[PDB]
Amino acid sequence: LKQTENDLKDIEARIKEKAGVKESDTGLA
Amino acid sequence: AGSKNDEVLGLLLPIAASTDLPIETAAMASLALAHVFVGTCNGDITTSIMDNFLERTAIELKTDWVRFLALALGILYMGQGEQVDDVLETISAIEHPMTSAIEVLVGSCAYTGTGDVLLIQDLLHRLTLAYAVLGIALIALGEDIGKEMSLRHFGHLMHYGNEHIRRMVPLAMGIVSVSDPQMKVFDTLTRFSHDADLEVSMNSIFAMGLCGAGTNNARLAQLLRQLASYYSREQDALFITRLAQGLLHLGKGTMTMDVFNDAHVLNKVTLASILTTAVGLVSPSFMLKHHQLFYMLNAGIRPKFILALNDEGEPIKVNVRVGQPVLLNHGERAELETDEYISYTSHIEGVVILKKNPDYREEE
Amino acid sequence: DQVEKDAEDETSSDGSKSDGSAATSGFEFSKEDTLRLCLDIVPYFLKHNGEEDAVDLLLEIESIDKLPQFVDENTFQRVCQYMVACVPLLPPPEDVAFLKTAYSIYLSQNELTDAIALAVRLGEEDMIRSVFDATSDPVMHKQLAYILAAQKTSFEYEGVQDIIG
Amino acid sequence: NDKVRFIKDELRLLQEPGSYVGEVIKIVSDKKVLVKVQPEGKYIVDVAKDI
Amino acid sequence: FVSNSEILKPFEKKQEEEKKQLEEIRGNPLSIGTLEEIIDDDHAIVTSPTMPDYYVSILSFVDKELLEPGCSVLLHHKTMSIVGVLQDDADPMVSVMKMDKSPTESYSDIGGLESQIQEIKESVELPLTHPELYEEMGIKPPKGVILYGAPGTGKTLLAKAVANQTSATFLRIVGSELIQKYLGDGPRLCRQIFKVAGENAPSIVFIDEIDAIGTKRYDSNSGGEREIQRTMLELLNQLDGFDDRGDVKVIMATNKIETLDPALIRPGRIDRKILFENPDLSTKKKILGIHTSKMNLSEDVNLETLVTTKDDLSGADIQAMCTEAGLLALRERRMQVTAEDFKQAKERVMKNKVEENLEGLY
Repeated sequence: LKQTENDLKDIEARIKEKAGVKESDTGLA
Repeated sequence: AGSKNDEVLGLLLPIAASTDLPIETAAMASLALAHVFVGTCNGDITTSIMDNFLERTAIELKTDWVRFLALALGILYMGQGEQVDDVLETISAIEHPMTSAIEVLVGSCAYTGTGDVLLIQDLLHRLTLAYAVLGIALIALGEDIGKEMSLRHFGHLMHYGNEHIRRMVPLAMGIVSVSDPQMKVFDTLTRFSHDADLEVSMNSIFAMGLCGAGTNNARLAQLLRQLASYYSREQDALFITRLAQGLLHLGKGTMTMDVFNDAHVLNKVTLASILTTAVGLVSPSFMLKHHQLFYMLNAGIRPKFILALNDEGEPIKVNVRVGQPVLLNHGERAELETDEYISYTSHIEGVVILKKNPDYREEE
Repeated sequence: DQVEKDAEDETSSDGSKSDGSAATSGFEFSKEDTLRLCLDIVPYFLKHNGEEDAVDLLLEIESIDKLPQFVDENTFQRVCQYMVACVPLLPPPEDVAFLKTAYSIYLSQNELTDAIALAVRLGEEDMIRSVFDATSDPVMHKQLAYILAAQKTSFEYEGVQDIIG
Repeated sequence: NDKVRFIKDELRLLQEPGSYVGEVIKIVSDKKVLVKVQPEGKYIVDVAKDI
Repeated sequence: FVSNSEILKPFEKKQEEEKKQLEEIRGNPLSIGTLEEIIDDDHAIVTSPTMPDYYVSILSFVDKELLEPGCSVLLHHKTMSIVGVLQDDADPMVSVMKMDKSPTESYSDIGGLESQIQEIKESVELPLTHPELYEEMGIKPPKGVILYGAPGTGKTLLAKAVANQTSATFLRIVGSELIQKYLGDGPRLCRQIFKVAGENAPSIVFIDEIDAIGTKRYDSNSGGEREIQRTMLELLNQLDGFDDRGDVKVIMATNKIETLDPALIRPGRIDRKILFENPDLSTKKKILGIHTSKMNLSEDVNLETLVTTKDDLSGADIQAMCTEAGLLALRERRMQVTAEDFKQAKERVMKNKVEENLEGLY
């Protein structure tokens, strides 16, 4: 129950975040 | 147990055949029959139970029934070598993860003793299911090597996120931790008590109570402080903590758990008791049934004893060393006192009939 | 190399209480002539009386002859108790045969001391009859009966209990 | 023919941006290695497929 | 064995597919670095160990509640984002640390120090086993002891021995060596000692020879050095910050107490003052008795004869005597050590140690 919930959350969040930071890093941060 | 009879088995046996659990009820009867006929030889039960499973009688399609017939056979026929093969076919017939663990256990029980590498090794690959983690406990007592690792090893497992691992390790601890302190588990459990959910808190506090059973003051302290710091803040909290205070102080605080004793011998009964309470005692946990099952935990629970007797061999004044409080009269609580004095038969721990040298001949 | 493996590699039990054992009994599993030199190695061990190291090595040779071949003289009692623990205790294979053939020579002149060790743990009737035989004092009897009754299943029940009790 | 080749191998070999000397702190079983590099930072790096 | 392999191979395979899928998302290769500070807007400022600082966003593998300041972490290269968590066991966190988890040395191995043995036992071993006597009366325990004397023979032996008995991590830090010559870095180093302790208890913290950073002067002008006093103060404030009934017992070594602060004693913490002496006849008898077990020797040698010509010496002299004696026996090519050999050896070391002399009989 819990183990599956944590991993899905972490993959799901991470992909959105990874897209947002890379966007803010454009410029050269 | 100790006065097993066929007559009740004959009466109970066709009602078990009727089998659905909410009515005739006798699907669970299997647990009771197993524990009665532990550790001996009786083919009638083995066969009757074996046919009924293999056939697939009545409403056999309930999971709980497949569990009951599997376990019943294994429990009853402890130490019966060849005979045991019959039981192995039924258990083997419906595969599970509980079952890969149980192959080594039936072999322990049947072939007599444990001492070999294989059986610790075969479980160790699965661990790194509930029944599998439980199983190191039962195995390790024959392994010269095995016992020291057990305490580290399940310490790790409690912390494991997944919910199942979290329910099953505390019960194991509730038995263990009345003679084996482990710092890591007790410190963790405090945070997990308010982790994210009502059910986990139920189980945590209950768990602290089992572990605390019969052991009070001293080295217990880090676990003891957590218990005092809860009493109520809700009506669910009041209820659970109160039940914990009875567990903590069960048998006036001076009761113990041993699955192996000082008189160099194991008990088949004690393996079966733990096994049977595990199928039950699930009311405030996963695998929900009903409240009454808690009581099966009792069979395991032993008063502490070193019993001195003098040269009468039946109650008589005799003294052996101080406790924590003075030198003792017979039947007076304390455990593990070796003495100077010479036995009739064998100086060790346990009930001892004692004799004193004529140079300081005494009743003591 | 020959005797260790031959003992493992049979589907039957092992363990006897025989005046015959030779590690070759019934069907052959050792050569007669090989056996007799091995028999010569034992009265060295018997003369040494350092039996704790001795039983372990003996166990490694995995040969049943040596334990009873050792006992035919000398102070039984202490030594026989040390041997009785060593055999189950040390190797990760359960071993029990060495003690039981050794017991057969032991039963002739008896001994209460060794009998207690085998009698707990194994639970075997002959051993329990021998602790009893020696005991003629109901007080000593009562201490034996305490340690025996922690071996629960066997001692629990009618067809044994009350008939003993 | 060999001589022509020898000189050529040197000319290629000597063109490099240099490799850093570092120390394995400890081995990781996902086929990563932890190295504390002498003049650089600490990095966890991907061992060679063939090592 | 056979049973594991049958299960193992199909079980392994599902895990690997999942494991591959994980591995792709998270990337490689990575820099390792250390968290500077952890921020709850899901950011982090991090200290990269190449030097510079980058205000980075967390990539979700862990939350900021499953993270602590100063944890070791996996950093990418994008701006050095936090890919994943890593353990701090491997990556440095030490000053000068010998870790000896459950040491070889024991009371049995260093003979009869029995009177000294008894003191250290009631202060250091007894709380850890039994909080209960302290709790029932309702008194605080000693959480520190001081060992005075010379090391190798007194201070070192008792402290190794006791840790082994309690099954606690023995940490020796050399006080002086921190005595670093740049302003400011003693105080960092003290922080790392206390940081490791709280993470990794039960522990015995042994601070050797606090008399270079242990100074406290009377000045900081006129040849006064300000760092030395600062370090002494950071050390003191953490020590007084830590209090335990059986998680940490502190053993000190030092040979002057009037270079130390009266708040680094802190009366109500350091109650115990254990000091080495030269042993009694009986305890000397025991030190001899153990060491001769290990020899092959003549039977003209006695423990009794050896005692009478002794004037009370350390256990180290007795050890030294045995090595010197065997060397004259091996030189004469033989393994028998006479009463004369041990006697020649004893006289000789005693003579080298007792370089100052004073007539005491008059």
